[PDB]
This record gives sequence, structure tokens and C-alpha cells, in this order.
Amino acid sequence: NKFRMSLGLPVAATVNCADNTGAKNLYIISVKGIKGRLNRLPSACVGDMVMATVKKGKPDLRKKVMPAVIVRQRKPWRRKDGVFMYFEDNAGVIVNPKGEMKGSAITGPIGKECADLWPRIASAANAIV
Amino acid sequence: SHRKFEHPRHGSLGFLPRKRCSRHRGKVKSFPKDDQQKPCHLTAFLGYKAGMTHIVREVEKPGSKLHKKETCEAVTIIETPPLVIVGLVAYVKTPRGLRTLNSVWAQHLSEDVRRRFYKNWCKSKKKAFTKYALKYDSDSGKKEIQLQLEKMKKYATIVRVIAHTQIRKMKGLKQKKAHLMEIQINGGTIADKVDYGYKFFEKEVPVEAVFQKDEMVDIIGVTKGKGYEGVVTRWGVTRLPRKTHRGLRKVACIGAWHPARVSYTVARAGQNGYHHRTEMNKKIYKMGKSGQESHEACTEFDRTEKDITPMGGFPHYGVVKGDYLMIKGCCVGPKKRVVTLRQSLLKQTSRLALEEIKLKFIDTSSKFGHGRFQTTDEKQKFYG
Amino acid sequence: LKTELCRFSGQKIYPGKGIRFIRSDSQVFLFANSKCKRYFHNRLKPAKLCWTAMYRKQHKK
RNA sequence: GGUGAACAGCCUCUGGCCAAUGGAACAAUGUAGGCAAGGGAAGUCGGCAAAACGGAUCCGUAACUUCGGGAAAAGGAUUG
RNA sequence: UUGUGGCAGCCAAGCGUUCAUAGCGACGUUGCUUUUUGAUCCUUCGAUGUCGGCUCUUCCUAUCAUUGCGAAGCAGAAUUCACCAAGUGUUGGAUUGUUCACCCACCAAUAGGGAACGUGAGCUGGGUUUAGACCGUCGUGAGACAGGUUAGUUUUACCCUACUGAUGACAGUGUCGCGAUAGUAAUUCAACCUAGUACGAGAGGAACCGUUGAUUCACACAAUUGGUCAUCGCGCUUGGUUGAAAAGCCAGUGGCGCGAAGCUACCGUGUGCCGGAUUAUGACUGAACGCCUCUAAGUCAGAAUCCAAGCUAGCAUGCGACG
Ligand SMILES: [Mg+2]
Ligand SMILES: [Mg+2]
Ligand SMILES: [Mg+2]
Ligand SMILES: [Mg+2]
Ligand SMILES: [Mg+2]
Ligand SMILES: [Mg+2]
Ligand SMILES: [Mg+2]
Ligand SMILES: [Mg+2]
Ligand SMILES: [Mg+2]
Ligand SMILES: [Mg+2]
Ligand SMILES: [Mg+2]
Ligand SMILES: [Mg+2]
Ligand SMILES: [Mg+2]
Ligand SMILES: [Mg+2]
Ligand SMILES: [Mg+2]
Ligand SMILES: [Mg+2]
Ligand SMILES: [Mg+2]
Ligand SMILES: [Mg+2]
Ligand SMILES: [Mg+2]
Ligand SMILES: [Mg+2]
Ligand SMILES: [Mg+2]
Ligand SMILES: [Mg+2]
Ligand SMILES: [Mg+2]
Ligand SMILES: [Mg+2]
Ligand SMILES: [Mg+2]
Ligand SMILES: [Mg+2]
Ligand SMILES: [Mg+2]
Ligand SMILES: [Mg+2]
Repeated sequence: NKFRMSLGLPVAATVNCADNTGAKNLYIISVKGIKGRLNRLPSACVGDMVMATVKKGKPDLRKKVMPAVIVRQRKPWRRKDGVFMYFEDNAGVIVNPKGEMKGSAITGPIGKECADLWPRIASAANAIV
Repeated sequence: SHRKFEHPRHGSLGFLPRKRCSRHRGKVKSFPKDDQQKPCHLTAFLGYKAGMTHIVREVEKPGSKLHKKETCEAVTIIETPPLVIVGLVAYVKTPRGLRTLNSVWAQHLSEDVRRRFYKNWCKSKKKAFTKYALKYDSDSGKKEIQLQLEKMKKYATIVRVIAHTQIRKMKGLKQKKAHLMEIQINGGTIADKVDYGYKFFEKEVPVEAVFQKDEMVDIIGVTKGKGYEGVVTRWGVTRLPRKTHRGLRKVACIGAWHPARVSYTVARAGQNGYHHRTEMNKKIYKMGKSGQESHEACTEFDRTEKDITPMGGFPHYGVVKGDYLMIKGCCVGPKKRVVTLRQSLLKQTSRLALEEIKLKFIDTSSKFGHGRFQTTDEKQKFYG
Repeated sequence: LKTELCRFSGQKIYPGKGIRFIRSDSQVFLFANSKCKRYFHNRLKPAKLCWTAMYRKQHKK
């Protein structure tokens, strides 16, 4: 499966919504598959599927939790190649529980270990890198 | 008054007490079991922790994402001059445990080991083993030596050899006196172990005899010393809020009103570091034997003629001129610390255990600072 | 071996090292170390820091 | 005296001092002061503490209002 | 003490589409427990610091999950009842000063409990519990409120012990060992293949082995990335000051950019364990009882269990070989 990479997005984080659904801004509230430990805030990385509400966006998307997938994070992370790769902005995309891209396209690069892990965000991405 | 919320314990109780180790050399507390059918061989060795570098290798692991992919790994270098076998011990089993049946020492003994027997060598008359050396220039002394050997052949169940490193072929240390230990022989019958030792007195055993490639070993040695260091650091307890009277970095409740005592399991402030530890399943990637083309860091892929020592020498240690091991992962103790390599105790069987390593590159850039070249001659040709 | 070339000092990265920043315009900068990366983020111009290979080849040194 | 709007702060001259028990070392915990990757109140009773803003020139300045205010509102730009 | 609170039995009228007992189980009844409260007033009023949260540890089983099992109104998936089990786990948050409660989300699970309703010379002082003040009802009033509101000091350890670490005397001194005993640490999940298979009319729909990672925890390490600066290392720069350039210096570290080294981080890395005894249960041979029978005698398989193996200390005022 996927390897382990630096966790960068705690809860209450606020990420760009990099797709053509209309939402401008996701808001991380909780992460799939995470088991906690006293006081430890759940954290997301590239490829982790989170729950997120929209705080600034289309009126008909707001006020409801929705599965997102993080595609870009600014915290560095060490590849299994040696290189510490990262991005310029925190950003994720809406998905449905079965991992489908709700929208149609993703604006900009997406994490390589995000596209390879989600079979549809890979096709909706324009440039994997 | 249960706990509102649980959380797993801080610190392990399986590693107490935490005092200074009473031994600078990492002692072995158990040796691999004897298998009389395998031919006689050793089961430990002494190396010295030189420093760390990294590699990139080509993974062979079906089912992993890393398969046919290059991975970058840290590895630690152990400069590892051949031991000298200068003794022989027999151990005989009792209802109590093991007793030392008897012991035999070599006729010539190096200048540097016989310093191991003094707390003040220079002012001493150096007489250690002088009147014992003379048990080899007479018929009666030779007689009683062979009598000691027949005693050990005829009773002993466990045979061990006293070996010391040649500390002096590592000029990097400023240390003249040797380190010395028993390595327990394995395999063969007891007469074959005694033969293997006595045949091989006073001669040097190279680390290729002890270990092989790709084999997992354990490394045993004393950690770094970090001084008298408090609870948040030593035990890992979370810190208290900023706004507390009389300090933050402490355990708030050190126990209930009853028992009216402080438990051994509460976290207290005391010595951190310089402990004894064994850390198993560290793999072998490469043995560098001084005097063969395996010693330089030229793989079959890279060919830049460089030795293992990084530019400007290993920090705090110097330049590796001897034999060496190159093991995956970290190593206990700071630089210049002696580490006991010991054969594993399990039956290594996994795909990781069987996995064969072949490098493609060894970082050699000066580990002192952000290194950027491989070799002095390349830095020179780059500048002019 | 396969070398890389840093895009702020124009010097050659060796395997197992180097920090690749992936800018939102989808283009890849491969810094060499901390110093190059911090000058890049501070928006310094490589061609006018004296120690860079781009400066040096520009002025033909 | 200098900088500065200035009896602000920061440095200097006249004048006055080095009086506050000293020596060695850099362990925890403290007290006073800093800095931190990704996130930015999720900590907490409570944004307590700290950070961010701050001078000046130019522009622009809303609801409300006792029509006097709000007002340095907000939001911008420049500075050697 | 145990009415009250919680927890478990016996009986079996009925529910459970036919069928008291798969799962219930009314009418009665037998208890257990001592986290509530009631009752008492035995100790404490020349003072035992009084709610809660934070922190940290230990312990209990009346077991929520996890390991092995038994039963079913068990076809598969799920689920319900019970068994040995307390080894491991039990979360982030909105609201409330709250324990309690209630929601959102993740999760294998968000079970319940004690330790002077654990824990104030450990914090906090939100609540409460003085003096200020306000409202509402009562009082003619001084005032009252088990009504709501707002502001309201948190003192000492240097003593003994416990504990965590540090030296150390007791056959001269030094190496190399033994190992009594004490501690003990590993936990969990997912993905692929099995498999859209077994089962099932269809709907749905598994698991073992294997392979790859991951969670929680532990112990180390610093090559790589990140963090750190008073290397006052280099540079830039404000105000001043040395007739001036050069070189500095003063502003308790003047300020900024970078900054090796050292330390360091699930923010980086590496590793984490092998035999036997056995429980629950299923059984073998075989009686008592010509048959049957896992039990009476004798045996077997058997688990996150246990004890070792391993790992840590080994002044146990213990011991061995040798110089
Ligand atoms: Mg908490
Ligand atoms: Mg409690
Ligand atoms: Mg609990
Ligand atoms: Mg640590
Ligand atoms: Mg206080
Ligand atoms: Mg270095
Ligand atoms: Mg750095
Ligand atoms: Mg003026
Ligand atoms: Mg003034
Ligand atoms: Mg920060
Ligand atoms: Mg808040
Ligand atoms: Mg909270
Ligand atoms: Mg809050
Ligand atoms: Mg609140
Ligand atoms: Mg404030
Ligand atoms: Mg206003
Ligand atoms: Mg009762
Ligand atoms: Mg009752
Ligand atoms: Mg009373
Ligand atoms: Mg009293
Ligand atoms: Mg008291
Ligand atoms: Mg029980
Ligand atoms: Mg107390
Ligand atoms: Mg108050
Ligand atoms: Mg009052
Ligand atoms: Mg009142
Ligand atoms: Mg024990
Ligand atoms: Mg550094």
C-alpha cells in the first residue's frame, strides 16, 4: 500500500478546494482511518480522505460535512527516493464516500501519491507530479 | 474516581533502572545456542562506531510499491579491525549456573592489551603476565599448559576465546589500551572448539570470518550520555500548561493518597542516557576488507574512485583505514564508541531476512556541513 | 550516475538529497540545500548572488 | 550635543561612579527574554500570555447619529 | 446499616406466526455490592484545605472492543446470549463552571469502576464559600433567599520516609565472567490475492495461508529535511562615537539574511522476540451401569493466558577463573 509520509493538516485546518465544483475553501474536521491518543489532533497528509465542511463557497454546498481528499500540502515530506518534496499551497478536492470525484477537473498539480492512491482523482488531474 | 480518559503509559518499565551503565564496553548477556553439527565458528566481534552516511539501492520486493524502485537509506559505518585471540576459557555447568573451569593465556601478549590490566600503566613495572609468560619456555610449564587443555577438552561444555581489538590501528581514537572480551565459540564438539581456539591463539581473526553479507546481526553498546535530565525529556510525559506556579515540566500527580508511597512506576527526574542496550535485526549491506576492491565505495553502477571515508573525514572519528561493516539503520552510542556485534538469536526467515542488498551509490559528501561534492579531486577540478 | 541540477545555484545534486518544491503553476524547482531554498522563497534573484553558477556563467567567469 | 514632532527612547561631552561578597562549572527544575517547520484557538471556563498592527505623506472612509461625532473607522499605496 | 441506587438468581402465566426456557420472562421470591442517596452521629471543630478540569500512576470485573470457544428463531453478512479471560485498548470536538447529559466525526471500540467521592506546600479558581454592587420575591425594617448576576490574596518544604538518579566501606589490587532475584513490552488495523468464490432463489456476500503497509507504544540514532544561534562566523543596516576613509565599538543579544557544529522532532530515521505448561472448549481409550459415557483411573488438542527464552539492574553486604 501507500507508505507513511509527514502529516501536515490538523483538524480546523483550512485548505483550498482545487476543483470545478464551485466550493472555494474546505475546512478539515476529521480524518478517515485515524485512531487517536489523548490530546492528539487528527492529522491529514497527501492522499488521506478527510471530512470537511465548506466555509466560503457556493451556497448549496455549505453547512454539511463532505468527504474530501487532500492533494497538496505545504509540509515537506521525504519520498522513498530521498527527495523532500512539497508544494506551495494546502489544497484538497471533494470526493464521494466511494472515492469518486464529485466535480470534473482539478486545477493544478496533485500529489503523486494522491493520484496513484485514488483512481479517479488521477484521471481528473491534469498534471501528476 | 476512575480516569476520565485513558492513554497508554509513558516510558517503558521493561528498561529500568536508568542509571549510568556500569560498563563502558557493551557486554553480551546471551550468545546464540550451540549447534554441534555446524563447523566451529565465532559468535560476536568488537567494532567501533565511525559515523553515518547513506545509500540508494534497487529494491527487489514483489508486492511493495518499492519494487524495481530506488530507495535512499541511512547506514552506519563500523570501523572494525581484526581481533587478536589471546586466550581461552572453559565453562562447566553446575546446579548454580556456569562456572569458569579454567583459562589459558597466550605466550606473547601485545603492548596495548596488557594496559587493560592497570589503572595507571605508565608508572607500573609492566609486570602483568611476565612470570606467567615463563610457563612456556620450560618443559614443565608446557606440560601443565597441555594439562589445562586436556582438562578443558575432557570436561567443558562451553568454550570461549578471549579476544582484544587492535585499538592502535585506529589512530582516530586517542586511546592506546585495548578492549577485551570473551566470544563464545559455536559448533563442533568441545574438543573441536578447544582445537579451534588453541590452534588460533595470538593470530588475528577478520570480521569476514565472523559475519557474512546480508546477514542480520545485533549491535550492543552503551548509549549517548545526556546528563541528569528531567521528566518531559527523560520519560516523555506531556508538559503542564503555561500558567502554573512553580514550573511546567513535571509530573503533576505522582500518585494517590494510598499507597502512601511513591510507586516505582511514576516518572521521576534523573539520569538520562549512557544506558546499556541491545538492538536486534540490523542488517549487513557490505563488509569493507582493507586490501580488496570491495573496500572503496565504487559500486557496480558508480565508479568514482573514492574510499568510504567522506570528505574531510568522519566528524569526531577520523578516516576509515581498516576493515568496516556497513549496516542498515542507526547504532547505539556516540561516535568513537565501541560496539559489540553479535550474531542473531532467531532463525532469520522472512523476505526481509533473505533480502539481498546491492547498492548503487554511497554518499561521501563531507558530513561536516552541507556537503556538495563526492571527492576532493572533484572539488578541486570544479574550482581550479 | 544520474545527477540533478539545482535551479537556484545551478550545481549538481547527487542521489538521495535535494528538496523539490512544486510551484502552483505546476513547474518543479529542485533546490540543493536549505540556503538556496530560503533565498528562493525570499525572492532573491540567482543571477545577482555572486556565488551562483548562473551569475558566473552570465558574467563569463 | 546627535536622531526625532519631543524633557519619548537609543549613543556622547561637563560632573559622578563601577558601591552592590568573590572563584569554578553549564545538570534538572526555576525567574526574565528570544526563535520555531505544517495548522492557527483544535488549548482553555475565558484568545489569559505572547504574536500581528503601529511614524509620516497621498487616496478612500460605512451603518448609525443629540447632526457636534463615528474617524486614526474600514481598505489601499509610498518610504533608503 | 442498605430502604433508595446499581448487579445476578429460582419458579414459570404468557410473548417468541405451531413451541414456557433461542432470546425473554409478568405474578412472587432469594440474594449480591457499597461509586449515589437515605439513616446514624462512632473519629475529627487549640482546622484533615471542601466541586470541577488539567497531569500521572496504579488497581477491579459486574467484558465494549481485541485472541480462542459454546448456543441461536446461526444459510452467507450482521446481530443477540453466555464461557476462561483484565494482557492491550477505550479518542478529537461544539454547549455547560459542571461529574452527569446531548450531539458531530473517526474508530476494532468510543464499557463501567476504586485508590480519603485518588490527585490545591501539583496547577487553575470557572463554580462555591466572606467583605463591594444589582435585580426578582419575602420583611414596615435592620435584612433573607437550597433564585439569577458581576468583581473578588491560593502562603512554607531546607526536616524524616518513599521515590528517581550519584559516590561508597566490608581478603591486597586488576581484568574476564556467573547469575539469585526484581522489572519486562509490545498493541491494533487495513489493502491486494483468496473472491465477487463458499452460502444464498435473488438481494447481498465471507474467512485461513501468503504478500505490503499502517496505527498506538517502547528504545535508540542525526546521514537526509526541519527547528535552534551570542560560533556575537560571515554579510547587510539604523542611531551614535572615535578630526576623516579603514577598523571598530556602544544599544544588557541593536536589527535583519544566511549560518556549520551540538542537541533535536512520528516534523526525520532504524529496530521491536524463538519453547513448553495450560484454561474455556472440543476430544481419545474406558469404567462404574453387559450399553452409553471427554472422567471416575489414564490421556489429547488447545488461547491477547501463564512460566520461561530474550531485554534491563545485578552491593545478593553472593560466587568462579586468572594475572
Ligand atoms: Mg485533552
Ligand atoms: Mg478521576
Ligand atoms: Mg478507565
Ligand atoms: Mg525520543
Ligand atoms: Mg498562579
Ligand atoms: Mg552534519
Ligand atoms: Mg538546517
Ligand atoms: Mg531637528
Ligand atoms: Mg530626549
Ligand atoms: Mg510555529
Ligand atoms: Mg478559544
Ligand atoms: Mg477541550
Ligand atoms: Mg473550544
Ligand atoms: Mg465553554
Ligand atoms: Mg492580553
Ligand atoms: Mg466604529
Ligand atoms: Mg441493597
Ligand atoms: Mg434495590
Ligand atoms: Mg458528625
Ligand atoms: Mg473540625
Ligand atoms: Mg494533609
Ligand atoms: Mg469473569
Ligand atoms: Mg498534597
Ligand atoms: Mg471567583
Ligand atoms: Mg459579597
Ligand atoms: Mg445571592
Ligand atoms: Mg520476574
Ligand atoms: Mg543544524
